[PDB]
Order: sequence, then structure tokens, then C-alpha cells
Amino acid sequence: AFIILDEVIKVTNRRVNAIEHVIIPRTENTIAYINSELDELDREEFYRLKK
Amino acid sequence: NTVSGVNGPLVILEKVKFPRYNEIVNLTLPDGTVRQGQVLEIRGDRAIVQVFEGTSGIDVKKTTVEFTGESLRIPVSEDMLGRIFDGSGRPIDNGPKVFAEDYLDINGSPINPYARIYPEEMISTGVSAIDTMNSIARGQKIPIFSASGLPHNEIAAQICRQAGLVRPTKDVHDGHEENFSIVFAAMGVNLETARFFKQDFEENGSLERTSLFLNLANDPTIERIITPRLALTTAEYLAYQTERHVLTILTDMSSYADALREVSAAREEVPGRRGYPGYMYTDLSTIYERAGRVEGRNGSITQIPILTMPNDDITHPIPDLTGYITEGQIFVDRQLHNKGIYPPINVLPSLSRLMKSAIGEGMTRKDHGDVSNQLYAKYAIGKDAAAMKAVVGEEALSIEDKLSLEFLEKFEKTFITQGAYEDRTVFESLDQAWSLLRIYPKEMLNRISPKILDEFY
Amino acid sequence: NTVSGVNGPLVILEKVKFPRYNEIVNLTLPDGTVRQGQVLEIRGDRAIVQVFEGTSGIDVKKTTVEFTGESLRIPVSEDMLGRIFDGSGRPIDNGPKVFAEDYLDINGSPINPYARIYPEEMISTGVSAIDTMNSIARGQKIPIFSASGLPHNEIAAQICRQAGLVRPTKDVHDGHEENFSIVFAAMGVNLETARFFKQDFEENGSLERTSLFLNLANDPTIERIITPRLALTTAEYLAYQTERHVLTILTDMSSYADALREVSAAREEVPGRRGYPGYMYTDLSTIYERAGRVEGRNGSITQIPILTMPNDDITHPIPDLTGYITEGQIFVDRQLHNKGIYPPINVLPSLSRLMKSAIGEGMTRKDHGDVSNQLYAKYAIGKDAAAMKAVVGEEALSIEDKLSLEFLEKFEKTFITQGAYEDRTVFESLDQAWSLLRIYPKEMLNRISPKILDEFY
Amino acid sequence: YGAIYSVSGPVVIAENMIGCAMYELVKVGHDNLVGEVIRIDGDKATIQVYEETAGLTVGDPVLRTGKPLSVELGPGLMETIYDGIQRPLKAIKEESQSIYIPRGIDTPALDRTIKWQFTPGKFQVGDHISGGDIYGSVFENSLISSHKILLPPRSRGTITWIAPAGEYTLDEKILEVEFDGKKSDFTLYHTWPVRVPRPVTEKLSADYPLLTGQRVLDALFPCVQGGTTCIPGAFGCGKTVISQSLSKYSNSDAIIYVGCGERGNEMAEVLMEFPELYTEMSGTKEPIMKRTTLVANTSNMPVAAREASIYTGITLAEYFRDQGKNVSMIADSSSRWAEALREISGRLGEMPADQGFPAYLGAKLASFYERAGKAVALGSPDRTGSVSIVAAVSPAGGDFSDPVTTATLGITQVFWGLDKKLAQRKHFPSINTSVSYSKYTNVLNKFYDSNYPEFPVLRDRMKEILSNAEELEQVVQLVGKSALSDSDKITLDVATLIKEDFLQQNGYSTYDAFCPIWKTFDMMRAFISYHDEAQKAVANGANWSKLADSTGDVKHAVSSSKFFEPSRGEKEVHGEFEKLLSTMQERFAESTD
Repeated sequence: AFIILDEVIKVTNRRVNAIEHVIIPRTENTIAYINSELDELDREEFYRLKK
Repeated sequence: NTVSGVNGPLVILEKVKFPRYNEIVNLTLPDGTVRQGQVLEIRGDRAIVQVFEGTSGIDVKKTTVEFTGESLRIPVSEDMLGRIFDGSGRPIDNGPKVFAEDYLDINGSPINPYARIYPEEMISTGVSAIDTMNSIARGQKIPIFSASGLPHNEIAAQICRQAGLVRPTKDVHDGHEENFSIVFAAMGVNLETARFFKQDFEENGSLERTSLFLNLANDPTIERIITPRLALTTAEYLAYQTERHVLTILTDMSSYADALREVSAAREEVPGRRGYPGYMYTDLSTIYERAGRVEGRNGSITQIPILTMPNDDITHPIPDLTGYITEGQIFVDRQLHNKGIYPPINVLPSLSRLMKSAIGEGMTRKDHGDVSNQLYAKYAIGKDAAAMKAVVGEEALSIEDKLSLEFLEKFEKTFITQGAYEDRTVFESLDQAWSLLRIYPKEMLNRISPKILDEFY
Repeated sequence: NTVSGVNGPLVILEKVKFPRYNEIVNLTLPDGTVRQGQVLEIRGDRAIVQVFEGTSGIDVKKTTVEFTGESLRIPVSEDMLGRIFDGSGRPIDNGPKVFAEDYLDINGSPINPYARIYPEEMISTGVSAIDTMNSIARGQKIPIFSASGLPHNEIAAQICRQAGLVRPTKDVHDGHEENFSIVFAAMGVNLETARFFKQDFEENGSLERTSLFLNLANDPTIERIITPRLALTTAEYLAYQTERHVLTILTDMSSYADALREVSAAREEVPGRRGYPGYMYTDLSTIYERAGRVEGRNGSITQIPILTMPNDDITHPIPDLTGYITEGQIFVDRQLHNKGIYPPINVLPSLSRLMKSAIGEGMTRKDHGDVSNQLYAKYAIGKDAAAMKAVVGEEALSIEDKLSLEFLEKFEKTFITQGAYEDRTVFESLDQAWSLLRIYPKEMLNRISPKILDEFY
Repeated sequence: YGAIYSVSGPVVIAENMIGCAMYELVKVGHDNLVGEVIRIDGDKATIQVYEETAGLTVGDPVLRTGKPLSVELGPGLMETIYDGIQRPLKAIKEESQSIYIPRGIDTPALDRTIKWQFTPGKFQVGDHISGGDIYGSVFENSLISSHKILLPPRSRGTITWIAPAGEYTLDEKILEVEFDGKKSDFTLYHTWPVRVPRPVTEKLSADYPLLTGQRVLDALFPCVQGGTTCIPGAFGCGKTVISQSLSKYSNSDAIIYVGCGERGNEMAEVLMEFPELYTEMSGTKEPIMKRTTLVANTSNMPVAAREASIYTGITLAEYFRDQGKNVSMIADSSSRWAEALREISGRLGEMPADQGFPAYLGAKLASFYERAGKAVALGSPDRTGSVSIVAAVSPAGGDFSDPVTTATLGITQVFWGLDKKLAQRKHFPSINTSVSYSKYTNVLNKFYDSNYPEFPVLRDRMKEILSNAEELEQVVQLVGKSALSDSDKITLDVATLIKEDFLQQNGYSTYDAFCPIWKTFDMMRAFISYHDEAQKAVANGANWSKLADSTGDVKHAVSSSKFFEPSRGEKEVHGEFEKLLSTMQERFAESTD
């Protein structure tokens, strides 16, 4: 059982670190760039119409 | 002068410049139909009015205008409790007038009759979850933020009706010895939904304690913004002059955001992001100005606004700005609602910025602040622990977390689940709290003094 | 005639339309003050003027105007060196004024005789992390792009003090044969910080050879936007007339953007990309046309512009246009700064377009550019290998990643760590590179040719 | 002067302005509401009227006040709660029976009940006086005088009338100065426009700290006075709490408290707590309140008062810098403040810029932080003052990457975070070593080292220990304890003792809130001495648990140094620390063997 545990801990550790480094900050970078574009559309629309 | 034109909601009148601002005008139609409005703008031989009822059906040479000579005010009295009004302050009684003793202007008051004094006395909503974890205090505003995955009006009704059943429980405790009153404002409510609120007050006996001002979904956007201003002035009279604590319930703030966004703060002018004005803040702030502790020092107006989050969003302007002015919030969620939890209130994303410090001691025990630390902590740990149970099982699950797994369940099913017309006093609420913590030993309630814990466990 | 109306710091004059563009106007106000302005617009019996002094305190029909008859042109001398100025060219030490020996336009380049022989002879700044990785030439523009909260100004101080202690050893190798002078422009820079830049110039020996222009953000916007152009006219005059390399440190580029943004809101312009001007290009481009070799090809203006990232993104318009117009960029990375590396020059995106067009021989190796390509490519690979180490763990990693892991660690504490009063030679940096790069077999080192490689790994 | 042309919402348009400055303060119509002329196109002015125009008619006159929007700063500022247009709110409470003002009614900016004692300076009949030169002084509290009356900037001349000593009223004149004819009359107060900052001979680079005496504040990322500082918030999750702490422990010559646009429960709280509190210099007469002058605007109160709030505070503060007083400036909050501007922008019908927040925003934020700092006052005496601005910010639009916050971190030299978990634990300020930095540290550690402390060596080592401690815990999770040994175990333990002694405070004692420069120096000296000697001892043969049990009495006595008196070895010097060094040497013998 100890040997199977030995194997499984290595896999499971890889995964916690993998979600942490690659996924979460990719998700931050994307969400911000499209939020700022999206907001820009609503405000510029008003500005062109008002002018 | 006659009507020049109407372009959308906004009406152009060519009429002369001699009317003052806030001045009521009467639209005299040839159809036997008189409609009233308030000047949005008064200009040089033209005025722009938005009409309280309708916007179309007027002519440009068969509709003529007259100026009343009297600005937008509410006849304020204390005979207004037990009486049904609309969104101009006209009755929908089908009987006697409003009655006055003063005429008060509705704009956030002409004189501002409020002082700033820190809250010090508990206000109770008759539900354990709100009162223990995120307490309400005299002159403090904590909104209920709910979503369109909820029956948000129906929850809103439970808060409101259970209020003022609290007042005899507080009376034995000696926290309130002066009367309770309810001022209810419906903005953008349905005919059927409106009916439910009213019937719930009759049943409880809380009809006598409330005045209802009604704005219907089919009445103009300008009618809708007039509606809460009527309710707060009426509250301000009760509060200042006869020393009552008055709890004012404004549902739905979301409709209120909609009326402003649409016109009357976006008439032709440029609004901020997502079509919701940047001075939508300034408007919210008017409502908050007429709320608070008032001269007398047994008089205050305590406010529970209800805001319904469009899709549960945390990047939309509506909950965020409103949320800065108010001192915390109660967050409701969809998750509890599905499970069959009623009312489905979670206290983890929720915050009350000042818990013990806001409220008093004398009608609430001293243990309230301490107990809230333990209930909050366990509840947090408890969400995490359930997710862990699902994976690990119970053959390798942690002991601390095993008790917290069971704790998550009880916190929902008895402290958050209550009846429709079940009312519970604050003392009672505190006792239940300890019962849920009673399962843990002392060594897993280590964030509390042994003197308090030894008494309360 | 009189001031017709005034909008922000642009003033609407009613005045006869005969004056030429950029001509100074003087408004005589009843306060005793005279304030100077430039016609931003001429129209049919009316003008729109930017006032230099002020933004307010301007009367309608009591204020009067007078014409100079003279276009806005900077009185430039070389007697302005060794003395400290404000952003509009007047001593703050209050001694004899700038004075002139020429008047030069800031509204268009005067001569515009820039480079027909590519800038190609090296400039050394005493830094390995700059000079190797990004090759600097006499007329080339490479900017330092940093993030909010960083000491952008401290790295700029390093550059100033070490440049000109290199130059006599560099004079021998060939890279100077002419006077060196600094033209320093602050927009939006702190009092404390400015006092640090003066100290830097004392250390170097070029406090006597520099002009300092100080505009604060508490001095009008209109002064602030003149400050870089004033800097450029000063810098190309020294460079032209007595054939001098002038290095321009222009801090901060977004502060300048900021002012453009306010006289866009105030103009009848619509702002384009992200609330900044739709003419944001024309602004930036005016600065960048002036840079390169000027007539006689022993005078030049070399630029290091300083940009702080207002939102900390390299998608934000400011860095994106700026980077396109300039030749490369130097990146500063926050993670380095915190660790206590100095200079925190992260070379993962730091590249300079002229790398084999900024070097020759007799002062640089031709291998110099080639060596840069190994260093940059390995750094990246190494940086990737460290990313995999963090996730997968060493045991999982293959042999190629391990070598590269090792390269990365050695690169940080030895190459990009050097002192702050410590000079380096280009030869010396390459010899340091060869040892560090020596951690791979010949199969893996293949971004340089087998001839040069066989000698040195 | 003018005739109202039009009223469109809260903006009022008035024609027939034939001279009116574009900052000019105005009273519109017969309601007489506050307004200021934003722009002018022709004879039609755009005026934003900052109170409601319900009852205002077109065809009513608008009378110019005859001067821009300015504030008078005189004696009597102290112990008073004000608006940003400056009206005494306590006065309103008296008359109307409310702390909020009635619209269309205003009251004199400074109290006129008050009479203050003026004693002559040193310029006498016919003496030439010049800018910022001290013409007299007035008591500003009973206990102490602090408001020295200088000659106004932009004046100079010979003093033709110098009133004799005695008590006079704010209304009544005392001095006339002659240059070009009688230039004008002078009073005990002077007016200075709110957006114009007061002047100095020159500004200096601050090297001088705050007098807060907050131990972690002083040692880890040193407090500066003459600095700019950004602190995260989210409202009542600690941020208002620290502003109230900062007020208490501080004992600056003046403190100016600015509520930019807060919840109004918080403003009430600031007013009540302060006169019950005690000054840490041991002064009397409503202690903290006596040194504090309060501009307290809730967000409900007019938008003019919100925008004017920071302005009024900086000009007041700057004047106190000219008086030779070191001022602590507390602002709460700039996120609210950016919002006051955005509101005004949409009403008027101008375009705001990035994130719906205006074009003018960035230049306005920037001017404000750069205005504050250490300077030598204008005039021949050259007294030293400082203005330190600590501004609170929260998320605005709910994103803390939006333009407001991000613009301000770039300008700042000082950052001290706030975290909800750390705030629950009673660590205030809620800082570690990466949610905080100070670039003022360099000059500051140099300043302190001169005074006597061994400060630069010890501070660097403080940072290192916290950084390491964090790092060794991660290793214990992923790698395991196989990479852990007792040398590392001592490292974790020193950091714990440093957190408890420095980071945790809440004012349990009076000696837990003022701790001198010399006392702070002494705490870090015990803990670093324990660290190096524990490590030596385990290398000549000892265990962590064995070290822990053995150090014991000393370990307990040094943790408890905050509860202990700081007057034990004199008045600032603590005796226990001096006796620690010797104990530690005898102790090291017990631990090794």
C-alpha cells in the first residue's frame, strides 16, 4: 500500500502546483484585458453620440 | 403656453420662464384628463417636464398648461400609518385625504433634520441569522443583496412582516420603550407581488404599523423615483417629533437604479459604464442623507434597502457603489435556495463592519460579539470540509473537520431555516448559537475567554 | 478684444483673426497680472488660446488682450548649462534668465536633418545588463519600461552617474571625441527625487554641463506639455552647434500623456484608445522624430525615455505605440526588485532592434551581437525550465531542463547583479557571458557559428 | 451682477456675467445656494450649484461674493468639526438642531464667539516686515499657542499701524501695511484659496519620522513625516480602525483629520472618542481633540464639500508647515474622492476618460501628494515643518486594478497593506514584508543611526527573518521535514517572537502605544542576539525544544517589554534590555551545556 501511496503523492503534488502557476494567472491576465475593452465600448459609445 | 413637442420620455413645453423649479404644472387635455408633472428643467421660455403619468396622448395646440404655483411636497402626519398611498402621495384609499400638520419637501429635506451620532442600540429583524452574525443598529444601514435566482421579494416580505413583533420582546429587555413603525416603499412591484406584501402585514397585525406607498411597474420612471422620498419623509416625521424608532424597507433598489439609468439622470446627458450613471452615487447618497439618528435621542430611522443583483454579479456598478455607502451587506445565495433552505441566508461573504460596537448591551447580552467570532470561523472551515469529505471519505478525514462537516448542516437547517411567521427574540438567538457550538469541546473553541466560555457553552 | 468665455485652461477670446499661428497673446487682467498664451486655434474673429500661467481667475468683459507679434519659439543658449530651471525656461534660483542666441520652434522641427548614416558606434553606460543585451548607439532611442511602485528613477540615476566615467576609457576605444551633456526633463516628478538627480550630476561632473527642467503636476498642464519640447530644442542646439552627444532622460512618459488627456477633454476632440487622445500618435512622434545624428555627424541626440506603466500592462496603449516608434525596450520586473537584485533588469522580453547595426569593430566584437543571441535565447529556456520545476519537480524533469535551470540561477546573481557605482566594459561583459553560457554541450549551443563557438563556449 | 438664464438639474446657467473669474464663488438666486463657476461661454456661465435648486426660479439675480472660493484659517480651528467649504457643524447643532447644514443658509467659517489673545511679535511701529515673518502669535487652545501670525504671502512693506497686545475678535482688524498706499487691512486669520498651496523658501528631503511610536511601524518599514503613503482598505475591515489608532498614538504639533466622503457613523466615532483619549506626550484639555482639527464630510453632505475637503486640508496643513509645525495629515478616502470628481463630470456634460473617471483626475491626485512633504517655511526665521499625507483607498468599481489605485502606487514611496485575517488577529497595521514597502527607509535608517542606534544592520536582518520563515514552511508542506532541522526551527521561532512583540498591538497599555526610537532599537537587539546564540548552541550540541525551555524567563521578560514601562532606565531608555545582554551570555552557557 505504502508503495502505491508513494506514487500517488508525486502525482497529486504536481496538480496543486499546476493549477497554481499556469492556470490562475492566465485567467487573471485574460479577464482584465477583455474587461477593459468591454468597458471602453460602453463609454466611447456614449462619447461619440454626445459629441 | 402649449406643448411644443415630446421626444421620448422628455416633454418640451414652450411655456414661459416664470415657474420655479420643483414647481408642479397641470396638463390640461381636451380629453377630460388632467395629469401632473414636476419641472426637471426650467429654462428661458420653455420648460422640460416629465409627466408623472403617461407621456403620449397630448397635442401641441389642444393641450394647454397651467402652473399650480405649489412645489412638490408631501402632506406629513402620523395618521398616515394604516393607509395606502401611491407614488405622488395621492391616496389609493378611495376614502379621505392624506392629512397634513406640515408640508415637507421631498428632495432629501429642505433643512436636513439629522445629526451624526454613532449607533448604540440593537434593532432586530426576528431572524437569528441576520441579528447574531451581522446585527442591525439604530442609524446603521445594512442592505440585503439577493439575486434573480432567488424569490427576492418574497424573502423581502419575511424581514418586513416579522419586524415590529420584535418591539414587545425588546420591551421586556428594555431596549425599546418607545413605539415601532414601518414605512414601506414599493418600487417597480407587480400587482400580485404587491398583494402578497400587504396580506402578510394583515395577518401579522403589522398593517396598522405600516404605511405603504405604491409604485407599480406600469407607472412612469419619474413616478418611481418620487416613491421612496415620500416614505423617508413620513418616517422622519415619526422619528423626530414623536420619538419612534422607524424601520424603513425599500424594495426594490434595482428598479430604482433602472428608473434613473433610463432617464432623470440620463436625459440626454452621458452616463458612466454599462449605461448606469456615475452620479448614480450622488442620487443614492440623497436617500442615505435622510436616514440616521435624529434629534431626540430616542428617535432614529434605521434602513434596510433591498438590492437585487442582476445575475449575481460583482463587477456590475449597481451592488458596488451602493455597497460603498452602506455599512456592510447581507449576501443571499442561490445554492441554499435549491436545497430547500428558507430563507436562504449565508453569513460567510456577508459582513457587518461594526458588530458589538454598533449595537448595545442592556437588551442584548455581552456574549454576542464573542459568539459571532466562533460561529463565523466554524462556518468558513465547514464549507471547505464538506468538499474534502466528498473526496477523502471518512477513513482519513480530519477530526476537527468532521465536526465542522456536521456543523455546516445544522447552521443551515435550524439557524438559517425558520418559519414564515416564526419570530425569535435576540436572547433566544444567542442560546441556539451556543447549542450548535456545544458539540465541539473547549480546545476547538480557543478563541474565546475561559470565563465567558465556561458560562456559555 | 476681450475674453468671450473660458473653458478649463483653454480661453475663448473674441479677437481679430489677423495674428499667425502659435503667436503669443497677453491677457491683461484687472488683478494686475499679465498671463501669456498661445493661439491653439484662430477662427473668424475668435480664438481658442491655451494660457501658460493659470487655469482660472479670468474675467469676462473686464480682461483685455495685446499681441506680441511673435510665434512661440524657445530662446535657446548654451549659457543655460550649469543652472536649474522650471518647465517653461526660467531660473528658480532667480538669477539671470535663460536668454537666447537663437529662437527654435517646438511647433515642428527646425532643420530636421536626422540620420542618413545609421547610428552604429557604441555607447557604454557601465552596465552589462543594459549594454550587452541591448546595444546603444549614438542617436538610437531605447526606453526603460517599468511598473508602478518601482524605483524607475533610481535605475535612471545609475545610468547617469556611471555614463561619463566610462567615456575616457571608451574615448581610447573610440566612442566619443566630443563634449557630453545631459538634458534632464521632469514631468510629474517628486521634489526629493529631483534633488537626487542633481546629486547624480555632481558625482559625474556634469552638473555644469546639464540643464534641468522641473514641472510639477501642481504647475499648469499647459506648462507640463511644453517641458519635453523645451528639453529637445535645448538638446539639439548643443548637439548641432558644437557637435555634442546629448543624452536625454525624459521621465515620465505617462505624466506627459496625462496632460494631453486633459486638453482633449477640454478640446472638441473625442478620446480614442482607452480614454487617451485619438491623436496620441502625433504627440509621441514629435518627440521621437528628434533623435538621431544631426548635421556634421559628430553631434547627436540619444534618448532614453522613461515610462511607468499606469495600469501595469503591456496592452495598455501608452507602452504599445511608444515601443513601436522606439527601437526596443528595456524591461524591469517587480519580482526582481523585491528580491533585492540591482539593477532588476529582467531580460525575458528586453531586446533592442539594432544589435548587428549598432556594433562594428575596434570597440565591440562583431561577436558581441552573436553572444547576445545565445544569452537571450538561454535565459528564456531557463525561465521556462524553472516554470516546469515549480510544477512537476526535479525528478520528473529531463536532462536538458536541468542544465537550463542552472543557467538561470547563475544569470540572476552574477550578470544582472553588479554595483551601483561600478562600471563595466563591453569586452568584460562578453567574457563574463562565455563562462556562464559554458554549461551546455556544443549540440545545444547553436545560436552562434561553429568558428566563434569552437574558440569559446 | 448676473440674471439666471436657465436651470437644468443641479447645473445653473446664468447670463449677463460681464466679469467673473472662472473660480469665483457665487450665491445663486434668492435661496442663496453655494455654487462656483465651472466654465463660461460668452456672458452665459455654467455654474455647478452643489445643493438643490428646488424653489429656484429663472429671472433671479446672482450676486458674486467678490473673491474666489477660499477658506480662512485662523485661531480656533482646533476642537471644531467642519465641512470642506468650512462651516462649523457644532454650531448648526446648536441653532437648527442638526449636524448637517440647512440649504440656502450658511454660517461664518470660523467661530465668532471665540476671542483670542494676541501678543506682538517683533516688528514694531515703522519696522519693515516681509513675507512669512512672524508679526505676532495667538493662543489656539488654552494650554498652548500654536497659531503664529505671519505676514501674508504676496505682501511686504512697512507697518503703519501695529495694534497693542490684548484679546481681539476675528472680525476686527489689528494691522495695516503700507506698500503702494494702504495695501489692505489684516486680521488674526488670513484667507488662502483652497487649490492654491501656501508657499515656502524651499522644500527639503524628509529624513524625519512620525511620532506615532508604533513599534513595527518604526522598525520594519520606517514611518516618515514629510512623506506620501497609500494604505488599502475595504471599509471597516480595519482601515478606519488604523486611522483612529494613528490619531491616538501620534502626538504631532497638529493633526488635520479629513473625511473625504465616509459613512458618517465613522465621522461621529472620530469626534466622540478623541476628547476621552489621552495624548502620548502627556498633555491635557480634551487631549487628542485639542490637537485635531476636523474636516468631516460624509458622502451624503454636498459634493462641493467633498471635493474641497482635501484641498482645504492641504492648504491648512501647508500653512502650519510655514508656522514651523509638523503636521500629520490623515485622509480617508481617495477612492471616494475620485468619485466626487466623476459625478461632477457626468452632470455637466463633459466627457470623463479612462474607466468612466475624468481626464483631470490624474493631475489632481498627483498634485495632492507632491504638495505634502518637509520644508522650511517662507521668511527670515526659517522654521522646519512637515506635512505627511496618509490616504486611504478601497476598490472602486470593485476592481483594485482600476485607474485610481494604480495611478497612486506609482507616486507613492510608502505602502502599508491591510488584510482581513491579520486584522482579526489584532495585528495593526496588517503588514508582513511583501504587502508593504518603504523607499523612504534609506534616508530614514541613516537618520536614526546618527542618533545613537545601531539601526541599519538590525532593520535589514528583521526583513530577512520574516522572508525566510515563510519560505521554510512551504518546504515543510511539499518537500517534508527532511529539509527541516533545528537551525531552521530556531528561524521560525525568532519570527514568532518578532510578530508578537512588534506587529501585535492594540493599545492594551499606555506603553504599548508610545515606545521611543531607543526602545524599538532595544527590542530588535534582544531578538537578534537570541537568534545567533541559539544557532551556535545547537551546533555545539543542543535541540530546539531544549533551547526553548532553557531560554524561558528571558524569552518571557522580553516579549512582555511592551507592557513594561519605557521610563525604567531614565525616561526613554529601558533598563531591562541593558541587563538582557549579560543574561544572554550566562544563558548561552546553560543552553549549550
